[PDB]
Amino acid sequence: GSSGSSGEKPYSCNECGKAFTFKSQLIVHKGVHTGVKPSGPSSG
Ligand SMILES: [Zn+2]
Repeated sequence: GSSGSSGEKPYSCNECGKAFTFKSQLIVHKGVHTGVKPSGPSSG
């Protein structure tokens, strides 16, 4: 369980909190928050 050390990442989450080297990587992790259902955009 070696997880923690982090250098520098211009992409970090705000909802739950996290870091990412590339945007895409962050977009995927963000999907867990935004729209927690396949039922398209909850609101709009
Ligand atoms: Zn997050």
